[PDB]
Amino acid sequence: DLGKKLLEAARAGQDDEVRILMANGADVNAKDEYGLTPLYLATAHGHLEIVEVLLKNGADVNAVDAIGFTPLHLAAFIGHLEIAEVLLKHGADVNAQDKFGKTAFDISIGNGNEDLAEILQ
Amino acid sequence: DLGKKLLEAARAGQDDEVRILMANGADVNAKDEYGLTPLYLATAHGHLEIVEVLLKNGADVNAVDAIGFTPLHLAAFIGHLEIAEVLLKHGADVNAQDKFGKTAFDISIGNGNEDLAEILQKL
Amino acid sequence: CSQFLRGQECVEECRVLQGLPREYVNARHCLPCHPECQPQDGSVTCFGPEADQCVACAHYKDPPFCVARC
Amino acid sequence: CSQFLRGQECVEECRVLQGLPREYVNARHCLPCHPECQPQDGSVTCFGPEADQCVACAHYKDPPFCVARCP
Repeated sequence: DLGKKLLEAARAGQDDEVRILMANGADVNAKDEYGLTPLYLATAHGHLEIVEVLLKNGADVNAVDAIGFTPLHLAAFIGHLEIAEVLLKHGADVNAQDKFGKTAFDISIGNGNEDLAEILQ
Repeated sequence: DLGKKLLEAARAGQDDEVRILMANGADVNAKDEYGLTPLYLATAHGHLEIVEVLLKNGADVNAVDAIGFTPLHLAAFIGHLEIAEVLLKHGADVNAQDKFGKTAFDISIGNGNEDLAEILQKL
Repeated sequence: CSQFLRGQECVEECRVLQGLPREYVNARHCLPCHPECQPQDGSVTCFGPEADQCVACAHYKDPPFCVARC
Repeated sequence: CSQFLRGQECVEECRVLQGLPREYVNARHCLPCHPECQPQDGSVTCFGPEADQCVACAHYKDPPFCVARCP
């Protein structure tokens, strides 16, 4: 029950909701309909403060999606500089590879995201 | 005379014609009707050997096109790694900016060439 | 615009994990995946605009391209 | 294909300084400029596929975009 609400809150940028669910013992690493976690979804949707909270409550910073994208991969794909930096400060595996051998850096260059690439060098 | 011939030769990818025209003293930095330069045309059309020859003969590596692209800029744009390397060995200003203030490295990131970007980044 | 561009429209996010057509992002632009890319549910759908850049194919494969008719 | 990809065709080179429609290159793929970019002669035409990535507008500029018409 609580896990579905957390996943949604992470998609929708509902930080007050994320906070109250964590406060009521919601699974910070709950997997959704497709095996994705709150942290990944918050990254996908650019919700910085939410990734901050999820991390402080022990979200798995290197959790992996269908093709082995970690949240850092996704941040690099999209162009989320700040979220990516937060991810780094909290133990994002800077060398992790997806099922194609691509690292976050690879992907930042693929998607023309210069500043991202620049903090992953 | 020899200028237009050298330009057409660089454009079309004719190594021998280029070496000859250089020998007969063609202007290595001749300009075409658009202000372009043999070195530039050679990089555009992906002619490594010709680029190398033009460079051995004192081609200006900092010739700029209509928006301030140097040959290195264009190499980054197209993603010609080997030509970019050859231009770096021969004095290419890596900090040079086009009219929008972009360097070859910026251009490389837009082209998405990881190896060229890498080479340029470490500068 | 300080968020993302979809054409000239300024948008909060691109369609990387949901929504149709699916999108890749390049220098803060939302751009479409090739129409032969199969929309993915546990990851992005593509890496660029072309048919050799899909994660999986909507129809027939023909390495390295996803195509409508083999 | 060791050359440049245009769709499926393996081509010797993309249309960066000549040919129509002009193209920018990404990951060895030839990709089209936005239709509102003015094709350039002494330069490339775009740096990406969108109307805010042209070098010069075919028609009107509505900063930062090239547009067929103003509103």
